[PDB]
Amino acid sequence: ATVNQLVRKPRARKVAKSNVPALEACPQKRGVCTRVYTTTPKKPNSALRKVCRVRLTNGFEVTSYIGGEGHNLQEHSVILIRGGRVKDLPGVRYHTVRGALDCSGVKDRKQARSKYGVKRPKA
Amino acid sequence: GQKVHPNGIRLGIVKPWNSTWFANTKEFADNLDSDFKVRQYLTKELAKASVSRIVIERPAKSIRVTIHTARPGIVIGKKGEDVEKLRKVVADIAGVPAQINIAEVRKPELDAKLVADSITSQLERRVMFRRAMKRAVQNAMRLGAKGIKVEVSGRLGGAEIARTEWYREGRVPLHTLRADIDYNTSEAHTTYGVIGVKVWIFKGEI
Amino acid sequence: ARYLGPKLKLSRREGTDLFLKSGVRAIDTKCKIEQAPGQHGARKPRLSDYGVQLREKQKVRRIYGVLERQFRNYYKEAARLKGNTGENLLALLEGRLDNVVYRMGFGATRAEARQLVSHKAIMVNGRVVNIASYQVSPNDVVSIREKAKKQSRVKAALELAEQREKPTWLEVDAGKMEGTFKRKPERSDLSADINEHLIVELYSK
Amino acid sequence: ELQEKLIAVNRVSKTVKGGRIFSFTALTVVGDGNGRVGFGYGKAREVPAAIQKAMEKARRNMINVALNNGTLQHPVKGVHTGSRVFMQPASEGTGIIAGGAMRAVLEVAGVHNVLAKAYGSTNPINVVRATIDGLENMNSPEMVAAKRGK
RNA sequence: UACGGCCGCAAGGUUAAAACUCAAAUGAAUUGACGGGGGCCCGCACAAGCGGUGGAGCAUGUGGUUUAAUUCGAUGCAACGCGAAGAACCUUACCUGGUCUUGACAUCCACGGAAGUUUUCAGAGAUGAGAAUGUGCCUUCGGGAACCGUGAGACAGGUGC
RNA sequence: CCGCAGAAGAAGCACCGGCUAACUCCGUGCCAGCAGCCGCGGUAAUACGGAGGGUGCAAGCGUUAAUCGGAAUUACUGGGCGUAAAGCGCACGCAGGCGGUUUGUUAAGUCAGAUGUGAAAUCCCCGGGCUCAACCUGGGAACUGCAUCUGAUACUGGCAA
RNA sequence: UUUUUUUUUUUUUUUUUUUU
RNA sequence: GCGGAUUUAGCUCAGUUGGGAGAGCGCCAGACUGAAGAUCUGGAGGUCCUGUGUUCGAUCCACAGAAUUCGCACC
Repeated sequence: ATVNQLVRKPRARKVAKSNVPALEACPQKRGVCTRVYTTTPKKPNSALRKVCRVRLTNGFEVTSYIGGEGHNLQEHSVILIRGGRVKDLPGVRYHTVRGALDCSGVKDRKQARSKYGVKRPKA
Repeated sequence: GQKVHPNGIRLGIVKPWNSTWFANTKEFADNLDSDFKVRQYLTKELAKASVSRIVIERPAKSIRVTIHTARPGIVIGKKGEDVEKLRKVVADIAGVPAQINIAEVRKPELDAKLVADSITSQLERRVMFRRAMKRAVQNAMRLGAKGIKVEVSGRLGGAEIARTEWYREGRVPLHTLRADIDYNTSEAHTTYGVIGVKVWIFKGEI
Repeated sequence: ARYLGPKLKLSRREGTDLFLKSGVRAIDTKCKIEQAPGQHGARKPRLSDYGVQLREKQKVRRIYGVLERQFRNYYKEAARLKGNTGENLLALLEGRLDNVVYRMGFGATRAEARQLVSHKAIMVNGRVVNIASYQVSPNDVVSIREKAKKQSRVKAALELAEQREKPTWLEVDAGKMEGTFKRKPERSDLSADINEHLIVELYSK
Repeated sequence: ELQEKLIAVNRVSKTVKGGRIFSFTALTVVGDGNGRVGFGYGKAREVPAAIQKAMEKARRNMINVALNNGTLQHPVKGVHTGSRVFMQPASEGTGIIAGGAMRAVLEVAGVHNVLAKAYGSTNPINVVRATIDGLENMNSPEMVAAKRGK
């Protein structure tokens, strides 16, 4: 009831705190794959997830999550960028709808329908 | 927060027995054993007009069975052929004769029990018995009583639902060993789980 | 695109004595109200203050067989119109082409009558207006065409409506099958048991 | 043939020394269909007992609202600490489009052409108190015609 | 709070703008936290005092030694002599080995049986291999009892918090 | 449009919490994951992720980039000053705002009118032509101001007292 | 209106579904 | 047409062209503890991306195929 302590976390369970800095135009964008990483020891033992950096002109350096299945998301590519920074990721402030170019994304996952854009199976 | 029998604690004071018999030292065990079985059989015969009081006397181990039901004329039979039958199957377990005496439930509306057998019948229709539950209590209360409280616990909704509801069509002095009060029960199912109704019928003061 | 059936499933929730199938055997004895129409929750369902208007949009949407399309495009102009919600909306669904022909008896069911009117078996003063949202205004006329005028289904209607209440708002001929609305329908005698204002208050919630 | 409805309730159950306590309350309205409206509060050890005690108090006299015919001819002030409040009649032909937070207190008498939703507060108690205590302050046609005649 | 300069002796005064970022609360009024408050008290709380527990030796359950290897849950006021009031047949933990998974116990039908007393040799116990002695009550000679069988389909259980 | 030939040739996605709206059988362990305000998952996950059925609706179904919704907020037309925010310790005078209220007079603003502008597709109403929804439309009107003048005087400002 | 008889005591996790 | 490096325990990666391997984090566990932590201890995790042949013996080699990737031959 002492509001300066109380306001931080109190009874909501979506808890609205999200930190999403930087602007300079709009959030829905194209993002160059610049330079790949898979470095950094953390608590979530993140496996095979190549989380790379993007050359966004925004006043500081930034990074993006791999946004969906399909292992090849190479360093020469340029995908779409959007919000959705799961609790799992430090530093990053976006994810990616990544089956543009040659990077493919969903392979034969019949269930994916309107969520990614796949065609029908054997009826 | 307590359930509290007015009945049983006070047998001599307006609330007579379910059984009054006498076995000595060694002879108690098979009497008592049979006192569940003849009771079992009788209630499944009677259920077409229930059984308010199910009175097992034993004048000499052999059994003066005294049965309050709303409609005697269906256990009498077409006159005498079920009175033969019952007297056979209630003596058989005991090994000794059982003198099947009837009585009529003097208007079911006023009774020590039949208020619970009306409400638990409705759960066999499987539709929304709530339309008929407060009603069937308030009807029986125009034909007798001064207060009643009624409790239903059970599976009364759908899929995973178990909850419990409480209702008061008059005041209830909860234990009073001088008053005309009755506590009682009855038990239903609805293809999901139990529906067990209980009553406290504050009929009168003394 | 207007839902097609299971047609008696609509009765098992929209309720008793609907027009959709008026005619034979099913009525009461298999639309399961008072029996238990939704068996699993049958023990203790509930309603809502909004929900109970929602089932009455549903009454109007399924008893007449019209899309969410039309419910919006009849209400569109009902803010320009001058009377009550019952005139502005519910009357029109009672007198659109596929509904008025049922009412006179050119079909036996309020789901058959739509199929008829899209099959070019009816006209409006000559117009074979299969566009069955077209609404037939008073003292001008609706007829079954020549080569469909006494055609089996019509007599299964007209010999069966004979024992029932025929309204005065409209007039027909039963032996050469043509007619009109002789006045505007009236929220008193329109005989739909509906609280005719619920379906626009449902926008205000 | 009087009409008898709830409007509002409390959860009203707190911590102490010591474990928890609880209560059962009610705010209810009653009326008589020629024009008469009223209101009453109560409490008990139990749910329907509170509703009972509350409706029993709600059954008291009921103010004959100045209706001619299906609805009423002045915005009579429902004066409270800011509710303000007033209602607005509609042209006797379209419904009771009032605030579902307080509509009860006019549907218990079947007032068919009155609108206004919950003006200055998101609380049904705020308006339902404001109304009945300012409805007693109504004037008849013959009273507004003495006020502007004799 | 500064990034032009109006003023100021320099520190600052004063405009109160803005990069960007992000999720509601300030006020009432109601708590009572176990509280060497004011105050009312009161109880071996404390008194005045009585008998003592202790150091060394003895009956003994954890820890901890590490033993070949270790069984729960015991850790202030809500726990002590565990439950165990007999942890070497013991109501079996457990270390095992010897049998099993309708099992030890108990039914509804199918074909059949009279029920038991006494030693000898094996075997750690369960169980194994023999030798003699016996034959009951109704009695429709039917159906079975006391009471023992093998063969069917259904079918058995435990302190798990 | 009129005969043959056949229901023939024409449908599906969100999904299923709770918001308008239908729920369970199961999975993987704050895995992978939607992330809009809420809500979900911390080995019993009603929508994460699979599946069974059914649902909202039907050339449609969810959802997205922005911003007002609901929500009352820059308020001549529309306002709150104990609250969010909220009469700034303090007023020397320089411009500025209100200048005491009525007679005899005046109409520039006030208000009503006559006449002009707004050819044609408005907004808002009807009548219709196509089979007709649409569409194609025609007819009926209303336009604060500004113009040029006729008046009517209660304010706004003036003039003489 | 003189009111220091010692200063400190880790996170959890309690929390009986739900529309009314 | 080039052919080279990195890929190691669930993650990160030390380092390794033949005797086939290594640390912390995270994971589970014997207890203390309702469960953990204070105090006090225990177990691993793989034949180094993998498969045919070499070879007495493979992550290694010859050799092909996968993942991270590289600039040039590409027009």
